[PDB]
Amino acid sequence: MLPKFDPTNQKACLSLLEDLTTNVKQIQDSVLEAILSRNAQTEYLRGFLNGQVDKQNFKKNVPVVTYEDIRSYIDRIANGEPSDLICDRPISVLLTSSGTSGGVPKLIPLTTEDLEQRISFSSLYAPLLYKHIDGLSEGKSLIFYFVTRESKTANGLMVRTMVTSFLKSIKQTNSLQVSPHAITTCADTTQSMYCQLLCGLLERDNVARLGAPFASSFLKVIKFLEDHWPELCSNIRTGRLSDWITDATCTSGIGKFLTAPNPELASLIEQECSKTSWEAILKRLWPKAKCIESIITGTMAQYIPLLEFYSGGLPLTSSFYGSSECFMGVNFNPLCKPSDVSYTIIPCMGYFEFLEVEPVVVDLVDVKIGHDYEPVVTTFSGLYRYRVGDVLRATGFYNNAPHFCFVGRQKVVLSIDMDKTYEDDLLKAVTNAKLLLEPHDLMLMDFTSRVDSSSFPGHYVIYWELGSKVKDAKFEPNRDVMEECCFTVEESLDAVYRKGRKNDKNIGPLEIKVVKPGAFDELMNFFLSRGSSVSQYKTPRSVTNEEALKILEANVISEFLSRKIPSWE
Ligand SMILES: O=C(O)COc1ccc(Cl)cc1Cl
Ligand SMILES: O=C(O)COc1ccc(Cl)cc1Cl
Repeated sequence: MLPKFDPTNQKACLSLLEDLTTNVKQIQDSVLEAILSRNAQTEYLRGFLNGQVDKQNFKKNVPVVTYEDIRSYIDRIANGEPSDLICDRPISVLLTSSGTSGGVPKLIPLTTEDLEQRISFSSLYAPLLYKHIDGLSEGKSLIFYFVTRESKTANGLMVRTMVTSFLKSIKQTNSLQVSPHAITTCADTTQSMYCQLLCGLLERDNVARLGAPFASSFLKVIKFLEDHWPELCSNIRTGRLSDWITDATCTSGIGKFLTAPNPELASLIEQECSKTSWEAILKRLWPKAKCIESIITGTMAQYIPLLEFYSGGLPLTSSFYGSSECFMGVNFNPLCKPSDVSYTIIPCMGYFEFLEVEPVVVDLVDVKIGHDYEPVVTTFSGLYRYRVGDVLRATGFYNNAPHFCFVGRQKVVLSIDMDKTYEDDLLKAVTNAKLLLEPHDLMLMDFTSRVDSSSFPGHYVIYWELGSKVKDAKFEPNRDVMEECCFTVEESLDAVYRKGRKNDKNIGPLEIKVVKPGAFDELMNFFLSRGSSVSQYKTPRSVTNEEALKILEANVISEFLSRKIPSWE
């Protein structure tokens, strides 16, 4: 647990963060003893430990598990069995996660104490942000987030996202500009995005930070602005909400900010939105914002160049490393280069072990710099030695606390037969290849992929949506550069792929298909119409569903094949 502290006392908060990252071994051992002692009579723990609370019996007798191994406990609680199947405290909500098992979202128990500890630690960490980001304390955080539905279990437990649970709790015991639909559901995402942007624009002079779950989340906001800014501004000029907004939360709530006709504010926003280039639009619309906070690591690293284009120099920050299962780390250097983000594990948030990636698990303090690990977390909400499914690389120490860079999920995205191409390798390959377009004033906006086993020999298909700065005439890549892009992806894949191409002969030439602009919004709307969470949506890096494939296939303009065979010993 975390000690009592004054969140208004910035020096006391920073001094506590130093303590927390210095006494790492002692805090970890304290956390473990507390979890094992308090949960000793749960059905889950007693079956393995029979009352022991010492670390060595823990390591010997408690198995390392995945969500698949423990799902039955969660389902039984969802059906009405008591929280003490897994936890000595009541389960207050189930969290719907991104990442599945299988093929639905994981449902993760959360206790009220765990939730308040996470909120507590967030207020412990904000003074560091304020110390690093001048002016951040001077205004509000405009957070682009909304929820379109929620549910409850058979026994009546609420099912929510972690963000909603986080916001709802700090709201119930208090600086944030958050949409009326971050907590209260609205099925119409058009109404919810409209009201949230209207509020954000009305409050633009009070906004010190922009936030969203992911880097790509901002592109959906910007796309909506491109289509609807004149109507938004018209509402600001007249002080009158457009009458097609029927959602009761927006219509009853909007009067708080839409207080009177404001022609001058409307004209200011129109002046920015009517410019040809939307470069720096985010800073121009929110000129007092001090940073843009979202996940920019892993798959989201792909959107950094485009988000920086819209950012006008606002630093892109990624402050937090966490999951439904556990809040895990923070960035002690929030203004670092987005490519240099590392997260320091916070020892009081759980007991953290690490599985070497390449059966061998080490304690947090025994991690090896430069080696890859999957976190194995033991928590205060009924998870014990639970595999989180991320791969982190240990990069150093903040005081005595290891810090890690996010490598990726552990996920095969493409496989013709014995080739198993992982998401992190495909991402690095596409990163290498898309660089070749920079001399031609072209940018890769998004991509996905599929295995084409139709014919003779199977091969990878990568779908590329391209854009540029010229809105005046057609843009198009020459075939020579596209063909070298194909090769550069291939040369970046692993030895099994490359041996397949050069030696084995069972893998054919990689293919890049350029899709028309808007292809990846059509793809997204396809998944949304089938129940995907809007706020948790990420472009999947490969697609198998036949209706999504048919969507990508009829957006295809040009196709290109690698003309060179990749190298391999
Ligand atoms: O750790 C995480 O996964 C994200 O946590 C948060 C941090 C800050 C704010 Cl404002 C909201 C949330 Cl959900
Ligand atoms: O921006 C902020 O205020 C804190 O970070 C977040 C807040 C809300 C959401 Cl959804 C995602 C992120 Cl990364």
